[PDB]
Amino acid sequence: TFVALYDYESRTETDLSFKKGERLQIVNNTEGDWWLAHSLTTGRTGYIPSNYVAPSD
Amino acid sequence: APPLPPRNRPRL
Repeated sequence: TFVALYDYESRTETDLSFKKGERLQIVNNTEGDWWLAHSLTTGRTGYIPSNYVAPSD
Repeated sequence: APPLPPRNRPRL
């Protein structure tokens, strides 16, 4: 899993908004810099900027 | 915060 290093507010409807410290499951990471992620903290799913998160434990 | 990357290539 990954952790958010910054907050991120969605900029299109299918983005995922998240908070620093949130734990994320990366669901698709083959389409470019934006990854499809599922928040294990909120249960929501959407696209995220890959440079805002880092591998966690 | 980091610069946001350009959006991915849209798929057709």
